[PDB]
Amino acid sequence: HMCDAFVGTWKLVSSENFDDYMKEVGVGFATRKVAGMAKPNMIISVNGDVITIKSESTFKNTEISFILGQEFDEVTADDRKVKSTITLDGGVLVHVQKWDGKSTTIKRKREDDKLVVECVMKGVTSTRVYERA
Ligand SMILES: COCC1(c2nc(C3CCCC3)c(C)c(-c3ccc(F)cc3)c2-c2nnn[nH]2)CCCC1
Repeated sequence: HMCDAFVGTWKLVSSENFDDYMKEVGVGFATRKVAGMAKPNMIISVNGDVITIKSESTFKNTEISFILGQEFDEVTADDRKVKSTITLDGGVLVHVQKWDGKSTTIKRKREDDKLVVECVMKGVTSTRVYERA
């Protein structure tokens, strides 16, 4: 499956504008500072129709499992309770989180040997780049 290109363990190597994205989302100062220091791993695997994405870090270990197009409840690493839907659109995993009349989108793209992750909240974008670990 086309989704195979995502499978593996990916380690954060660069981040841009993540603090301002986090402010836009509404993340509090202490969480911004501690989460911003971390170099998480993103562990993606597929079993049948179920995709699992784990985030492992000094800050928080999180895991989501989902089927594309099927909404699920997610507690985020900043402790928001959101409703999420993940789809594949033109080779990009598109993750929408909805809560309190707000929305943020996280797009995961394979580019070269990297996983490029674009996070958008209103007018504010952050890009985070992960490489195989
Ligand atoms: C909207 O979600 C964006 C992402 C994410 N969001 C957040 C919140 C702050 C903004 C709202 C959620 C946090 C704290 C982390 C995180 C987790 C552990 C950490 F140790 C550091 C940051 C991660 C993250 N997870 N994995 N890599 N970054 C970035 C790309 C992927 C998921």
